[PDB]
Amino acid sequence: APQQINDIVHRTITPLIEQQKIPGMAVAVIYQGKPYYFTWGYADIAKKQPVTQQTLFELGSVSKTFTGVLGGDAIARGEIKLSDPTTKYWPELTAKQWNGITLLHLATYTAGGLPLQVPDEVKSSSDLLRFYQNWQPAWAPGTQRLYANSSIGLFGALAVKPSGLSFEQAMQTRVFQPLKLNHTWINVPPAEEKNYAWGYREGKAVHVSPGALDAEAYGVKSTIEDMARWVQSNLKPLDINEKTLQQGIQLAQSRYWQTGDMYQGLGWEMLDWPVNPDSIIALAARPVKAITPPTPAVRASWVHKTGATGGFGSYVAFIPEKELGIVMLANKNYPNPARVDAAWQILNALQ
Ligand SMILES: O=C(O)c1ccc(NS(=O)(=O)c2ccsc2C(=O)O)c(O)c1
Repeated sequence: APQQINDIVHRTITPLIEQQKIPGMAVAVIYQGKPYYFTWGYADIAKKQPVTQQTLFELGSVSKTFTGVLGGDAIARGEIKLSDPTTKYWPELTAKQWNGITLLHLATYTAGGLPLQVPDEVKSSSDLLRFYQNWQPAWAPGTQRLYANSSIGLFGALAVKPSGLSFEQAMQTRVFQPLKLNHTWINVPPAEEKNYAWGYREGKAVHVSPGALDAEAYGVKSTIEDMARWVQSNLKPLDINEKTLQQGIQLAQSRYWQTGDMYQGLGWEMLDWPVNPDSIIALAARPVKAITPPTPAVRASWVHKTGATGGFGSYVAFIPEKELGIVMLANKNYPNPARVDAAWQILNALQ
């Protein structure tokens, strides 16, 4: 890699890894549209396996960006509409609080207070229905944002219903395969297990546990090369052959709501570029202003998403206008501000 990229990356990441005590990390910088890879440490401390360009890391919430683009693709196909009532795709959702809650609200955490987590006891299809039927909103739809897996997770599950495919089948065939993400999985195949890094939480090796709507809200596992390719696709959607996929990417980067300096897309979150790095809590309810109608993907934006699981910590950020981006995958869930600080240090130096 160009010495400049080599230098800002190592000078920024090496101190981060030791300050946060990260067992292993992989980073990709997309510069002028080309990827440059870097890796450090261990994928498996006990087995002394290093982190490589083929190592799989749990993406946690960065998985929501795939869910948003898949939903976007379904909209482009004419299979669903964001303006459609949730009950249209789930008829047995007869409880009256749902009148008025659209797929848009579900996709953007604006349904009225759906919880961050789907309860651990919800572990069956009927359990899931019971849960949503009994949920009591705190607010009217389209008034406040409360980040939630029970919200975008449900959007993902309903978005693929017309297709008839399971969420994993639709993700593989409509998003992973067309984009050549051949080492990105919702469920890691035994063939790829030797590359699946262990997560580390308080010194213990851990992998994400199964849970309702896990696939849809935080279940993707991927490599630094496939994530670099995911960023390239999002940086230049118009370069994608598949028409509905190309449009689905643009729809996921459209600005539906605003809270402070941040704009909510489908999965992705955006801020106007240049951004104040300062501008880039277990539960934060924030009033949102509707963007009517939604602003189409803005090239001068810092588009990003943080993600975590018990044992992993991820971050992706890119700036379309500069053909610039970064992916940071670690097998330790460490503070988000540390992620964003290192990302900005690197991208600001290269812009
Ligand atoms: O077990 C855990 O501590 C744990 C933490 C996050 C997580 N991933 S998550 O549910 O998508 C999430 C909740 C709040 S933030 C995030 C995120 O990804 O940034 C998960 O599936 C398990």
